[PDB]
Amino acid sequence: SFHISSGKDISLEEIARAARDHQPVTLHDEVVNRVTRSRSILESMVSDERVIYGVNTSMGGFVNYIVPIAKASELQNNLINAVATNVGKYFDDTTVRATMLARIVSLSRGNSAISIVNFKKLIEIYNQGIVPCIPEKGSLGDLGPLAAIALVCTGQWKARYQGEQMSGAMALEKAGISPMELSFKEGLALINGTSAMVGLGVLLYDEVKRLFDTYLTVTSLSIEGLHGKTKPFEPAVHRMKPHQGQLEVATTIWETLADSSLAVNEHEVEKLIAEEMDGLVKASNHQIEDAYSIRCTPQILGPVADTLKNIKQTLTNELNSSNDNPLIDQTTEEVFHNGHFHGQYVSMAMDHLNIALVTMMNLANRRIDRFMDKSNSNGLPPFLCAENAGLRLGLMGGQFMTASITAESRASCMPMSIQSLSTTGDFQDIVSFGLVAARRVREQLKNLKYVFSFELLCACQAVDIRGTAGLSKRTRALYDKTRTLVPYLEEDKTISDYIESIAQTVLTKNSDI
Amino acid sequence: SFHISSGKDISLEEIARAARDHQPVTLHDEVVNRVTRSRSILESMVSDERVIYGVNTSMGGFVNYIVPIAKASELQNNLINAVATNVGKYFDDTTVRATMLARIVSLSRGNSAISIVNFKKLIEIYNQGIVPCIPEKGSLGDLGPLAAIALVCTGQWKARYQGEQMSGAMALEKAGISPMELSFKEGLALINGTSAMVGLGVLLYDEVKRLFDTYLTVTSLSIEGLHGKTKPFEPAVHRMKPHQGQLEVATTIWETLADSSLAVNEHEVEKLIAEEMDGLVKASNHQIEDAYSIRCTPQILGPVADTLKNIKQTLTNELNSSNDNPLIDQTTEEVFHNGHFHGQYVSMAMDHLNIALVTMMNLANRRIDRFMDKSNSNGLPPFLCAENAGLRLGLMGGQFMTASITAESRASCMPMSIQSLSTTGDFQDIVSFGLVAARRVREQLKNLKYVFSFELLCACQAVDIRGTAGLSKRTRALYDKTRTLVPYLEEDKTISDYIESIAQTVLTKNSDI
Ligand SMILES: *N[C@@H](CC(=O)O)c1ccccc1
Ligand SMILES: *N[C@@H](CC(=O)O)c1ccccc1
Repeated sequence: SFHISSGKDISLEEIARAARDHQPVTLHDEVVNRVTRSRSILESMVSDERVIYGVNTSMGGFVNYIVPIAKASELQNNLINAVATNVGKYFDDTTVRATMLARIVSLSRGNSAISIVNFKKLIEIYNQGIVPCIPEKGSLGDLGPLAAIALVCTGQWKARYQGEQMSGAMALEKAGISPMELSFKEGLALINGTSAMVGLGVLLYDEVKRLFDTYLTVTSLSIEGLHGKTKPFEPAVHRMKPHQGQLEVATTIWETLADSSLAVNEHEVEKLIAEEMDGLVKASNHQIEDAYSIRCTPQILGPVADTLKNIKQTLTNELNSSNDNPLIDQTTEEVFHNGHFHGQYVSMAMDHLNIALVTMMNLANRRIDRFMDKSNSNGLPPFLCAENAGLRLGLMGGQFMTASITAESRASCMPMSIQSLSTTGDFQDIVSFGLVAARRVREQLKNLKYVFSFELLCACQAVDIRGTAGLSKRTRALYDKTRTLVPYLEEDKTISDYIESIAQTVLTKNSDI
Repeated sequence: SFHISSGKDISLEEIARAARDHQPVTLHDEVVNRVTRSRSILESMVSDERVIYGVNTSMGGFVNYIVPIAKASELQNNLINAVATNVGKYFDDTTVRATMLARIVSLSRGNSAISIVNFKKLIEIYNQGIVPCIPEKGSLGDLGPLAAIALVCTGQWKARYQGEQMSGAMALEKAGISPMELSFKEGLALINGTSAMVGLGVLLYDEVKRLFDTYLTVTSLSIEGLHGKTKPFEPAVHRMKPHQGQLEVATTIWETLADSSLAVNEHEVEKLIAEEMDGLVKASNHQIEDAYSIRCTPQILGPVADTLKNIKQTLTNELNSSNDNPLIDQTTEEVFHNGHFHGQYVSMAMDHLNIALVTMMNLANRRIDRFMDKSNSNGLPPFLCAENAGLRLGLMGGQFMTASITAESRASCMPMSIQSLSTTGDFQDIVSFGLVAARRVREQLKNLKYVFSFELLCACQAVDIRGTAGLSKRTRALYDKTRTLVPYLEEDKTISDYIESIAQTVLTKNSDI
């Protein structure tokens, strides 16, 4: 189970695992009491004739309209229907689950004044496995996406339950749940915050961080394949800049290659060159240092590791927040109108994640050109075609795939968090587009795994050609796992399925994404 | 003076001020001894027949060429000429100064093995006020820019000295300095790192952080102008999300507006609406909460403040680093080939700064539409034209300026740190473009001040129209300073010069940028 207790923050790793595995939510007692008290406070404010948005006023474009408390249910049902205007394909079950868990987390903090009955119902709908159909396109940053959920919670719209699409009412009946009856604030509290962009955003972070870690082992395997030198990865020289991500990356690679005899000892190369010295300017077959896609790996992936730490922190904070409006402070029993639904932090974080993904993409696209071009590959056969070159083209065509997906990805990396357009009579006049920002990352992550897959495919074929006796233990593990999906290739063969296989099996944890 | 002492890190604020003011560099004794020892170690390595890039090998495309120690001077002079291939307009004096101070900082750490004589000469050339002419376009991320400097240091190329452009040799003679004589490694050590993108990058950070701080007071003045409510800025509701930049932004605005009577007390508005309540659905002239460009200001500028903290840290770390190759560790007397010249951290930081600038731009462009459109301005006259509307157009045309520069800026925000193209026989196969990334930020910052200038111009005219008796102390200070440059406008007048004046005098610290 995914346990929510008061004041204990939820980690990205926990919510990603809960959403991938459909872990049930369980609540600590104090969470129940806080959610309940928040509603009691609101009710007492309504008796005190407080004026509160979405309780006795209308919303969005009609912010200035008074609406009687007696008409609450009807206003809340109108609200969740009116803003459910997303279109296009439906989110997968894992993203839907993550979204609803992020909403449950936000509401659990006791500042939203959702009733305890509807809060438990939201959890129960989640627990029993109902997955509202959430159309992916539209929304300003997540009314659309969350209103698709609120509608299913009330016995409307559509959902998947046990592998079948059916009406919201059919799914509730099958799951054994009565639909929610919404009173004042309640529609608003279920739909007014950042939970879709968070739910998608967290699942993307978790996937990316995992792929990054794996890619340091793909890198180490490349370096063995290219006979790159390991001395530039020594932690001692990286402690000469205070960048933390760089020093971590170099340390991991350095430790992974410590027992390789494929990776090259710079001191051995230095000796070869010193022995050629005779007081003349002349060319050598050896070179004291390698090309940047090898030697600059820590300086290039270090910023990626560091921007991942910052993204993790922003997502963690946005997940562990009261992203809803208005909000009730239980200590002072005060109500605040505020802007906590605004997704700018997540949207910005997504644009940074997009940039990080394309930076990794360029690196791996460039590794691939090192393997393909015999002038760059440090003694490997052209196109890694070891037998019958000319009669066969070898792996030359994989680069047609990667350079194209890299180019497409570079063109797709325009920041969404700056694209704000004003709507709703200019009430929503500056908006994040955080969920579009996250959907665009998701596309770029698919691209990244394709290009990674071909670097790894190259690296395996390259070490086969070098001889694998000298592989490090950790890189040999990766080489082995890949060799269970793709053979050494001594004849020309379509690699489309091989690449899909490595992407799916080596480079993926969350297969729904 | 700008004092360099061993192991004490230099702050961005100090190097920005040194570069703006042409503070002289002074050295702590230990820095002198460390720089000297680094050279002695290298010399002893050369005697030991070590093979070291740029000392007895050639560089870039000719990495694999052995070059005799006897030919060192000639190789280093060839190197600084061959890579000085920048074109276009010359960097201003402040950016040039910052660049050379960042280089001096990097070399001061004692890992570069530049001679103590050439190190002191670099400082002396800086101190006496010689400013090498550095063409801004070109370079992969800063051989071009730093080789323009290295050439002037050796009595070549061109420089500005005492307000005149002249040859490098003329400027040295006038300043009383003998040109540098370069021995092995020395050309390479002067040009091989990140100092131009750092020098520009730091000057941009400092300017931006200052403009941000000022813009929180421009915001507070806007909110007074628009009669926005201050309750959504209360720190208590912002502590309901753990985002630090957001809570800081709201706190600053909340404290700045504490003594305003122009900004609106939400409780007063709540009372007005409660008094209109009569059990019917109906429209009110009052609304319990405001549009996002007012109420979401902390949620929008908070990510900007937070990404500024991360940028500050990356720049601080890159400034306080040994960004040079190869490097000597003095403890173990070991030499490392490495990738520490790679600007990926700065280039990525610049792309984030670009995004932050456009996010602020959208916000202020949107504030401007609140002032211009009487449906949005909460009781201000259309286009802030209080007298003779129709006969006069008022300030309506300023928005033609800002929407255009905002649109242009949005189109210019494609990340440069992903644009890598391979060169140099694929030795430089993955590159940062960090200096282009910084130059593009610089352009966006000019744009930002134009749009800010018109928001502030609007805000002043708006509070004049409200009556300024109720201004907060801090916002009245800003209103006053602006009113020394631009009057209240009761007739139609070209604002081009007014806007330039506010940009230059209110919104600028570093006038060279
Ligand atoms: N997200 C709500 C606005 C607010 O909370 O200030 C909203 C906006 C538009 C329509 C319904 C609800
Ligand atoms: N920046 C140098 C390369 C290295 O240090 O590895 C370089 C690159 C090209 C030409 C000259 C020097």
